[PDB]
Formats: sequence, C-alpha cells, structure tokens
Amino acid sequence: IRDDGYRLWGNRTLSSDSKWAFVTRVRTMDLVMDAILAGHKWAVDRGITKTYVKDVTEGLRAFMRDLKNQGAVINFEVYADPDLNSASQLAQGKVYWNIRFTDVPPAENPNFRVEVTDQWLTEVLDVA
Amino acid sequence: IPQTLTNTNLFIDGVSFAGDVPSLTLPKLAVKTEQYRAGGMDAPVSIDMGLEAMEAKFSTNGARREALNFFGLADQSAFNGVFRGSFKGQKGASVPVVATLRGLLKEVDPGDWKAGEKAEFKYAVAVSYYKLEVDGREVYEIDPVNGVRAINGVDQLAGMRNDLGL
Repeated sequence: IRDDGYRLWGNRTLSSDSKWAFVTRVRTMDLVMDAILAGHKWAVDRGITKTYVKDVTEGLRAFMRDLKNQGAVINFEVYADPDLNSASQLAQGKVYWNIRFTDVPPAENPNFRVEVTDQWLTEVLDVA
Repeated sequence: IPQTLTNTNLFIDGVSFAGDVPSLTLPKLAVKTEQYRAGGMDAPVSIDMGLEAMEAKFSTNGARREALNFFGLADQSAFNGVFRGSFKGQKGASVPVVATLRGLLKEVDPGDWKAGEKAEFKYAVAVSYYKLEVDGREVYEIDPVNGVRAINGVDQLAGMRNDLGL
C-alpha cells in the first residue's frame, strides 16, 4: 500500500489454525529454536552424566533469558519434563524438556475513538 | 566367646612374607568429628565430617627387597599388599581377617643397627584404597578418590554422591 509501492501490509499468514495467524508467531517459534540448537550443539552426543539434564536445562535458561532481555519474548519457562524421562529412554539416548513461552503480540488495529463535542467551548471564547 | 589373634601374614604383590613381619598395623579408621556445640544446647555432639588420613604400617626385620622396592614409587597407589590375620577363637574354627590396601609406600625407617639386635626395618603406607573383610565378608570398604565409604555393602556416601553430582 501507499504511494508508489510505499510499504508492505499484513502480518497475517495462510493458516487454517488461528493460533498461527501471525507470521511473528511462526517466525519467533522457529528462529528461537535455531538460536537454541546453534548453541546446544554440544548437547547432542557426550556420555550422559548425572548432571547432563541440568547442564541442558540451564543452558536453555541462558539462551532463553538472553532472548527475553533483548525483547524477543516475554517471560518463559524451561524444565525437564519428568513424565517421560526414564531409564529406558536414557539407555536409548533420548530425553525430554519443555520450553513453554510467550511471544510479542504485534500491535495491530489501534482503535482511535474520537468525539467532536462542545464541552470545552465556554472554557474559551465567551468572555474569558 | 574368646577370639584373639593367633598368627599373621603379610602380602605386598602376591609375594608372601611368610617370614619377616613381626608387626602389622591396619589403618586406624577414624572419622573427623568436629565437636559441634551450638545454639539451644550445652554439651557438644560431634558430626560425620569424613574420615582421617588412613595410614597402615608393617615392619619386616629383613632386608627384603620386595618391600623396599616400592618406596617413593612415582605411581602413588601402586603398592598394593594384603594384611591377613587369623583369629583363633577358643572353639577352634579360625576367623580369617584380611585387609587389602592399595596405597603409596610413603616412608621407610631402618632403626638402630646394633650388631646384636633385630635391625627391624619399618614402613608406613599412606593408604588410598582399603577393604577390610572378616570371615570372607566385607566389613569396610573405604575409597577416598571416588567417595565409597561402604560399611558391609551399604554405602554411607550414596546420599552425598548425588548431592555432589558424581
């Protein structure tokens, strides 16, 4: 829109699912994880120690926290989903964590409500 | 039920010293305590703070070679050795008490050679690992570089091992 192809217009994206209505939502949810993986590269091998679970849940809380600091998200919550982490899964290498967080809602549709009254009329003009 | 110790024998590296070893000494297993006196109470109480420096010592009175040839050996805890000791008991059946102790030989003290007295060398292994068994049954197993103070099976540091994350 706007003069001679001034600018883009539309944060919305083709999605049947309303939750992923904003490209901001999708892009955040994707690139957040790009930053996580490019940083937890060390975590994808290595002999599982007693402190492996904690090394990772803290490493996550580092990258995640940094993103919060620079605006990227608004609060978050990382931990190591217990109802899944088991001896069997661990012997087979696997292990799970949760990373529930909130993304910056792009301000859209500011509703400037306006009323042209005659309240401040006497306050000026008449005599004064 | 009188037990008492009858005979004693000492190994270093399989080599039996069936001969020269008129004295053995197992490492005095002691805790560190620290007499805890504190608010709300008169009279201390004392706390498990870990063990003391286990040192064992034997003393062959012969120029034995097989013992002398471990002194100051670069590889601390290369000296192994097993301190066996048979407790008789008035009712015959003797109780084998045996104490393997991988440690560092540390020091060697040949006393006063007097031209008319058992010279008596001396030794004092700074014990690293130490497993004392009675009647073929583990009573102690103290391993510092690992934290494995285990009274007959049950490991009393199994709880601190976790909290340290080892």
